[PDB]
Amino acid sequence: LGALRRRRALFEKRKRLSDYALIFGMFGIVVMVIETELSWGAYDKASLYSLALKCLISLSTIILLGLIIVYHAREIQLFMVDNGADDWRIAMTYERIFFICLEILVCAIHPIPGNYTFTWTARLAFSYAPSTTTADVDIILSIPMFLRLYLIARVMLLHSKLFTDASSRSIGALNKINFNTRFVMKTLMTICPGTVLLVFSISLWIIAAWTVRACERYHDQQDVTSNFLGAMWLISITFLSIGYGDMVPNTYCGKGVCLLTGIMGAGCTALVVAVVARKLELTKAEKHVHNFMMDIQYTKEMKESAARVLQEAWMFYKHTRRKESHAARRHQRKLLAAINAFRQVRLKHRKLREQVNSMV
Amino acid sequence: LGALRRRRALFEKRKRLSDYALIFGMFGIVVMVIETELSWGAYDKASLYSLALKCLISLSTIILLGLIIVYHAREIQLFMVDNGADDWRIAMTYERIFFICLEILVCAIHPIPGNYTFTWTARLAFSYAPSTTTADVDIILSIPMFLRLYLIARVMLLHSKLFTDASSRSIGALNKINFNTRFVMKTLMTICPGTVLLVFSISLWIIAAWTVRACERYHDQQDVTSNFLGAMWLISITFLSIGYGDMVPNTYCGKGVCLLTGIMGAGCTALVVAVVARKLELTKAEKHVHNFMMDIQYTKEMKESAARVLQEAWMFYKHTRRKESHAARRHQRKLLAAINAFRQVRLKHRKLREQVNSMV
Amino acid sequence: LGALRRRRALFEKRKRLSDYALIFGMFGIVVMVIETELSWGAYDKASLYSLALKCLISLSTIILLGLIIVYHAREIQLFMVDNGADDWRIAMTYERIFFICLEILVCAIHPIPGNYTFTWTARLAFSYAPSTTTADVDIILSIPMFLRLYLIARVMLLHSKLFTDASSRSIGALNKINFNTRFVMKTLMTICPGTVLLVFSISLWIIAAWTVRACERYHDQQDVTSNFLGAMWLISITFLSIGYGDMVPNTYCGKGVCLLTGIMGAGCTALVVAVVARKLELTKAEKHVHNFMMDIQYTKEMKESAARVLQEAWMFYKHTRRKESHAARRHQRKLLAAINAFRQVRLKHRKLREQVNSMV
Amino acid sequence: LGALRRRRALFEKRKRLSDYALIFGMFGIVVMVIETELSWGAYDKASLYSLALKCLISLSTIILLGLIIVYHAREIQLFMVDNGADDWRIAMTYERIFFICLEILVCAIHPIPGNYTFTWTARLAFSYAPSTTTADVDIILSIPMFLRLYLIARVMLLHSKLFTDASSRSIGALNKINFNTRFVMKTLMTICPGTVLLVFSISLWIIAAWTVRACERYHDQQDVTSNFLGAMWLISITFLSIGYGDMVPNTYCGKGVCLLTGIMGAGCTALVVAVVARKLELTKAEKHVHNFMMDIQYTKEMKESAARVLQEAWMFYKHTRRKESHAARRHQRKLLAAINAFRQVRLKHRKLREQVNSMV
Amino acid sequence: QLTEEQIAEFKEAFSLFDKDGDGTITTKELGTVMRSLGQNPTEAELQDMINEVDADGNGTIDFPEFLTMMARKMKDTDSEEEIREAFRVFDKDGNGYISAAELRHVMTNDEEVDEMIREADIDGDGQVNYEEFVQMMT
Amino acid sequence: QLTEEQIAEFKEAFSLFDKDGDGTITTKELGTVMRSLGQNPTEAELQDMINEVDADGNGTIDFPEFLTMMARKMKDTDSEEEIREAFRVFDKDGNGYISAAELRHVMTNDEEVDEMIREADIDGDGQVNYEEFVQMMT
Amino acid sequence: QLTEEQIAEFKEAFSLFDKDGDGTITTKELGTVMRSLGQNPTEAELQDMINEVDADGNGTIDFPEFLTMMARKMKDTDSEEEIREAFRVFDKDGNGYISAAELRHVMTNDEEVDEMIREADIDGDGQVNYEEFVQMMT
Amino acid sequence: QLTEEQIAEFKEAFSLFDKDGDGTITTKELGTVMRSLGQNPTEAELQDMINEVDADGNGTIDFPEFLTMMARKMKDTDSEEEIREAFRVFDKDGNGYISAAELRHVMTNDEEVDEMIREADIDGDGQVNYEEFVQMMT
Ligand SMILES: COc1ccc(S(=O)(=O)Nc2cccc(C(=O)Nc3cccc4nonc34)c2)cc1
Ligand SMILES: [Ca+2]
Ligand SMILES: [Ca+2]
Ligand SMILES: [Ca+2]
Ligand SMILES: [Ca+2]
Ligand SMILES: [Ca+2]
Ligand SMILES: [Ca+2]
Ligand SMILES: [Ca+2]
Ligand SMILES: [Ca+2]
Ligand SMILES: [Ca+2]
Ligand SMILES: [Ca+2]
Ligand SMILES: [Ca+2]
Ligand SMILES: [Ca+2]
Ligand SMILES: [Ca+2]
Ligand SMILES: [Ca+2]
Ligand SMILES: [Ca+2]
Ligand SMILES: [Ca+2]
Ligand SMILES: [K+]
Ligand SMILES: [K+]
Ligand SMILES: [K+]
Ligand SMILES: [K+]
Repeated sequence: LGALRRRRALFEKRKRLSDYALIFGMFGIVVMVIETELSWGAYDKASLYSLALKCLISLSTIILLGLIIVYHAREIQLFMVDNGADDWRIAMTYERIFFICLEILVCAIHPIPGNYTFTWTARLAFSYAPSTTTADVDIILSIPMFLRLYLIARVMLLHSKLFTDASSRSIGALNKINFNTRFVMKTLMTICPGTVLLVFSISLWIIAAWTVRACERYHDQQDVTSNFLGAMWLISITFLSIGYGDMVPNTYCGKGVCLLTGIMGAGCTALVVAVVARKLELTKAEKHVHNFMMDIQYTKEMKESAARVLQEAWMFYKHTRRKESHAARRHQRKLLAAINAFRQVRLKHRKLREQVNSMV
Repeated sequence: LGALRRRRALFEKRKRLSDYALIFGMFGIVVMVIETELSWGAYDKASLYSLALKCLISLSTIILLGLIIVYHAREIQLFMVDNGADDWRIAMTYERIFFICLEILVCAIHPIPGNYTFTWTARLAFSYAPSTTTADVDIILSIPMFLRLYLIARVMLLHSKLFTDASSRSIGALNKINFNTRFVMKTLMTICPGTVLLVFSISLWIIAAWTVRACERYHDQQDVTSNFLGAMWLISITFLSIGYGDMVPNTYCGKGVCLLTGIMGAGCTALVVAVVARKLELTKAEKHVHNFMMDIQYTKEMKESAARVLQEAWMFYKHTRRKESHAARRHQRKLLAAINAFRQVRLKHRKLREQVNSMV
Repeated sequence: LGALRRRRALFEKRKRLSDYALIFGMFGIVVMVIETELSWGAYDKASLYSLALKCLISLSTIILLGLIIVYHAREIQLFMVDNGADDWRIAMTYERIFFICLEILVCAIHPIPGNYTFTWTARLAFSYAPSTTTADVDIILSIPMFLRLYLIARVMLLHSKLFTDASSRSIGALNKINFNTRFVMKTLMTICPGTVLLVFSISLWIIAAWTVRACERYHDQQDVTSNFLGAMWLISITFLSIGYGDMVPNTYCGKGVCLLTGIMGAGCTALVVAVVARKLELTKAEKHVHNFMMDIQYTKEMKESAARVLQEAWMFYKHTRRKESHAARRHQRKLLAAINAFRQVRLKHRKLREQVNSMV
Repeated sequence: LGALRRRRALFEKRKRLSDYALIFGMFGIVVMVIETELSWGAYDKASLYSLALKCLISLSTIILLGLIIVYHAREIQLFMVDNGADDWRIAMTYERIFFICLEILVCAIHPIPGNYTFTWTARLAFSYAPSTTTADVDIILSIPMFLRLYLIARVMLLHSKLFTDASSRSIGALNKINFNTRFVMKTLMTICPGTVLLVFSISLWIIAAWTVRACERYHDQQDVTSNFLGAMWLISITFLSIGYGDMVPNTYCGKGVCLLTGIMGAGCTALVVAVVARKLELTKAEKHVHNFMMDIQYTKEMKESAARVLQEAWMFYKHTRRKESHAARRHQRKLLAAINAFRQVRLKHRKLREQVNSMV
Repeated sequence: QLTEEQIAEFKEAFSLFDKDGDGTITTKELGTVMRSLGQNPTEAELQDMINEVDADGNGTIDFPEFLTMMARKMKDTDSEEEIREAFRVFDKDGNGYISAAELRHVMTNDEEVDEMIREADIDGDGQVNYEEFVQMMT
Repeated sequence: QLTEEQIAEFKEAFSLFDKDGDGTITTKELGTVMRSLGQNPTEAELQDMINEVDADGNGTIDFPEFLTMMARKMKDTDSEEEIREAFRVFDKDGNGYISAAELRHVMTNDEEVDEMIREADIDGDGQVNYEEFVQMMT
Repeated sequence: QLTEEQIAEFKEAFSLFDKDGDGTITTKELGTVMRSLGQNPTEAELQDMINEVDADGNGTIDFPEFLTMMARKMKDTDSEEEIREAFRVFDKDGNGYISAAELRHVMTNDEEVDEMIREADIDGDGQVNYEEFVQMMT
Repeated sequence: QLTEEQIAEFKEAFSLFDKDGDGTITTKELGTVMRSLGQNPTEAELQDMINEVDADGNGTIDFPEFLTMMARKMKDTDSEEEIREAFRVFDKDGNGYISAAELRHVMTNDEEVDEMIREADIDGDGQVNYEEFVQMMT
């Protein structure tokens, strides 16, 4: 009982630190977007507004790094409490240190205050004419800022009900299930697949479109693929694997984003196919009700088709006995057609009965 | 028994009002198409013919709004009779009022009589040259008129046999099933998937093609993508995700229709895959007959292959005893080949027997 | 016994007439291809060679029509013998007459001898420049000659073993199965799907490529899409839904063939997906062997991981008792890693045991 | 026992020869790539460096042919030992000789030392302007050198654990399983499908890109599709079936490589779909945990919904008894909403119970 | 009364369960129909369901009782069934009588519950039953 | 008579059911084949379907009887089986005899049915049997 | 001690197994829950796993014992269970006692194993038991 | 003789069937392994397949007998099993002895078969047995 209290008090701190890290990461990304958009036309990179906004980004990044460090300290304490260790060096393996350094590196890339520039040259598309420019260096540090979206997955995993619930944890432990983020992803894809597939793709559509526009606004004097509704058209027709061609990227960054978009679209067609195939299958009760309704329908059709068979047979007999030939032949043709129809409905009814018997 | 009579008398009125609303909505759409096509070349937007046709559209829209209101009044009365209420204010929730207003807004968008114009500017494709025009305002009200096709789904649901039949209603309610339009869609996709997929896509092909042509005939002095068989080519190669490029939309409306076409094509490839996968599977009786036929075939093959094995073995023995070598090695090779073939057919027969035993 | 002899003697005649009709149809198509290819450059449409070749096509078409008529007479006699009729008018329904007329019309379209021309105007692609020509009328009659390939399906169905075999027919009728061409297609797709999908698509590749080249050689002064290896490139990138764009059809015929190619490619991706999904599944005999091998592997891994756990635990204990700290901490870390690895392999073994138990 | 030791010694010799053949084949391919890259700009085809590198390729090819011959001799000896033959002519069938000759021909194609050239003409894309160059003949022999990658499959099959293990071979023999390379491919695709699909495609990406660049550097004065990152862009957008169009091959070799890339991309979409569909499914141990958690959730929801039903019913009763109307109607609406919500949650709980009973 | 078409449709629905045509729906016929629908009903539950609409208590459902059941089942939501299910899930102990303890427990998901008990206990037996619950709900 | 190839194929089809080679298809062998085909025939139904072509009534199918069964089963549709099934579904009561009540009932899905009964009752027993049904059909 | 929220959640988890609410988890209730989870535990294995945390040996799990079981089960990996499983797979003969032969055999997948045995036999009974194994592990 | 690695691998394969480690594979252990592989062997077939390699006839497979079985099973195709299966399918009557009638019948799928019989009957008993079949095959 001396371990459960500490473990819960550390679960709460870990969750709160994840929440705050997500808040500060998203604030940094949003201010980066605002500053990148404004510094193009509203003011220049030497203005005091740019200095203030980049100072805000840096001050958010410092606090984010602090929160990441404190989160990892809490997780080290959790490892201590779990595996009954006493020295923190025991918890520090090679993989853990590598992942701590990876998170710190990912979360420490941001536009540093100050004006720096580099010469950017690209080959224009459909004309192959070189175009050079003096682009700022803050654009190769703004794009990596979108890597802070792993905090979203961390927060989703940590806030999930069955991750922290005592009863859910016990039931998972009896069945030896690991509650990693893949289990959460699978449960989401089996509960609400359409909602996940519609949020995860329309939230990445805007990100890819903004990345393409930001990368290509330096080599675009026509406002064709450096316009937001143009970049968002390019990315959509790349994701859907249409690829018209009138808007093809000029730069390596735009081409890379379009390649990544194409890869993810080819990986999302598989998800769409799986979801659609699982959404057409009839539920067991629905299939039983449908089979019962079709059984009633086939019995009614069989009754009326047998009635028609006898009606046509008698009409043919009456016309034959009435010393008539042409109408007798017409009604013999109708009798043959009625017999064929009766055979068809009988076969359909038998197939339905076989399916029902196999199901039950 | 005092409620069943009223409920049936209201079911009939509800169905009749749905039928009339569909009739008037389709009449409005058809007259809109006729007037849009004629006012381009036959006459001008100031002519009396245009005034007469737009008056016809407006008079159809007024009656459609009246029928929608009366249908919702009948549905309110049905709610009263079902849940045993007495005051109609009880039936009026927030969602119901929102949906009533949504239907009224959707069904009240039509070309108002009179000449109104707005300046439309677009960036031409593959040349990026701006093109401005004085386009009429009736084209941004004609395109939304295709939203009246939800009345088609409403009529299909209301006219369905199992929605109104007392027998089907009893059987479904015994199994606790909701008879919404998704159940109808699933039953259609499991009974006649090809017919539904061929009607729902070739009827939307014409609609998308007409929308593209109508939107882009204002910025097309070459009759390339403003020709009906050209718009119908563009839409088809977008839906199939080919996307050649020679016909890429100029305007935002054409680009939006092409994006919607691409999305629906990427969603219909999943339906095609599911339907094809469900149409290749052999039914139980067909699989049993096929397995029986293959069992007979494999038994015949095994008989003839054992015969060949013994024939080759004896021929090799006879040539060996006949003081011959070259024919002896030829027939030893043939005997080894015959033994391998016999092993292959025996393994195939064993696999077939295992499959039959697992199935039965 | 007086009906079985007649029925078999008519089955044989029906099969022979189908064979001869296929022979003459393919001969007509081949001579059409030869004449179309030669009359472009080798000679002109007024030459005697063209007259001779078109006379050969016409004389093959006359015999094909005769064979179709005789085949339908034999099928009428088969209907007589089956349904015990006596007057041939009884067998002549509306559908049968419609299909007889449809086959005769399909098989009577061929290049008539004589020179006739019509003015063909097309809009060139990527330049929208009109191009007019005086094209022969024999090209709108040569392309429909590829509709004679239904005789291929008829011959495949009539020559199939289970269609005419007495035992196969008895077993099929005992299970109430119709031996139509869809059953044959399904059995082919379940026996040899790759072979069918590779023959039916590479034989239509040549047909579509030749049709595109034949239709577009009249409006192509650059030998770009009127070259056989260029048309065969266009058709291949359309079928695979790549659609580069450098070769986009000029004429309505080329565009229609490319649309049909795109549709069939979007319908064949579904077949490819189904075949691949059915070809990755492990059979029961393979799955049992794989599970046994993995069981042996997991037992060996579990043995060695328990050995490592005890080895590391003892090394840590020995270093602790040896008044050492740094190596004791290193070996405690190694012991924790070994315990985690042992847990992982134990969980994998338990999952394998659960899967084996569920399968058996 | 006199055959087992010989069979194992020949297994070991066969495996070692396969390893050495793979080593020498890969060395030849690597030196071919180095020489092809260097001879473009670093030196010319008449230099002594080119002579030395091509002599190295030839000396690797001679040793590779020797190793292939010795490997086939070892297989002949294995056939002798297996089928108890005495004369090696017994083992030399037609298929075996054909495959020996095929491997020797495939492994004997390499750049012969010496300067030989041929005139290469191609039609440029999007301009259709002919371009002629005096290209070396060593480029039509370098590209076929990538066919030596079948040694990779041979080494993977021969080194596989279950191919040579005695216990695995015995277990496979009891179940009559053939240990061909298709079984190995299926086991790999069922154990680690993502890793195989990510190695086999990102290792062919560089091969196709290098082939395109090598073939088209002779007809590219703009360094657009003859640049490695440009060829690797073209191949990637062809594999994903986007096909922009700005980079479309000029020569027949580039077009053929792009056609093969498109075919393999259309065949790999099926593998992606199958893998993704098999990776979304929840295993039994996860399905049971998920169902238990959702059952607990639904019971809690039912409790709170019944609480709301009674609370709203009592509030409505109290407001009715308190001579109030507006609040009475509002709370009656709330009670009806609560009853509907309770019905919905009860229905979904019943559906969960039905699903649990069906799977258990 | 009901029109001819309604009577014909409801007689067809009745004959769905009435296989032998004797005019009454024996519990065995309802059981076999629900088995054909994929359900697995116990005899106790079947009997409980068949006396839900059995007005005369004879143990079988004739045409008028079936008409009442249809007039209560044709609507999208049946208030009586939902009220009964709510009362059932209120009764944790399953004895058919909800005391103040269960109500106080389920309200927490003092004066108000006391007023509810006071105004719901029509017979003054110190507890709440099904008839009191349906009286308070309506 | 039948040629050598036809009789050979039909003998092979006969031996496909005749495992023991005694020349007669016992009902047990037909049931075993039917079970191997995935169907589950009852003994009563199997016996009823084995006397359909059994002309001599010996209880087994010899070669000529099997030839007759094939000669009526090779055709795509046989009028005899469809007529029998129609007569079976006409007889709701299952007694083998259709009276005027069932005829009038199934005709609604007066003078015409009276004429049908009058001209269909060949023996004048007041009711319609299977022989009268097949006489009227042909 | 534990806070109100923790004890409430653990009481809910305890009642998830404790249907009758008597305060003790009998082996039958745990078996029923395990069967509802898809597994099939034998009575012997179930009893063996129920005395693992049963400190007083009364045969049932009270609340404090369940709290101890949770306190050792909440962690991602518990050393006790892994050590026990390793000891179980060490004992090939299944007698509960590992002698030097099995140790030497499993170490091959001389002086070192002798030192291990010498320093692991705390009681000097000539063989290694579970208590000695857990003493050496910690 | 076999090297250390080969004998170790074959001993492991032998112990894969030999659970109890007594050195002999009883038919029960082989049946259990076969059932674990998904197949269902009858006792008669299992005994028949266990005496194929049992040289001494003791009823169990020792290590040398298992080595012989592996030495004839490691190869991709063994002529002995294929010859035995061919002889089995030759003998339609199942009596173990093929007479001239079955040979003449299967050869149609006069002098040649007479020569085959004359040169295949080594003992001159007038009929062909398994030993004569394997003598003629080799
Ligand atoms: C559409 O399915 C996909 C499968 C896997 C992947 S992936 O990201 O793992 N690999 C990947 C990424 C980008 C380009 C390529 C690429 O062009 N490959 C190839 C080129 C030429 C011949 C090939 N034969 O096989 N692959 C080939 C591959 C993505 C989508
Ligand atoms: Ca009854
Ligand atoms: Ca009653
Ligand atoms: Ca109570
Ligand atoms: Ca009371
Ligand atoms: Ca018999
Ligand atoms: Ca007989
Ligand atoms: Ca009757
Ligand atoms: Ca009679
Ligand atoms: Ca208890
Ligand atoms: Ca206790
Ligand atoms: Ca031991
Ligand atoms: Ca001890
Ligand atoms: Ca043993
Ligand atoms: Ca022995
Ligand atoms: Ca014999
Ligand atoms: Ca003999
Ligand atoms: K595409
Ligand atoms: K494209
Ligand atoms: K495309
Ligand atoms: K394109």
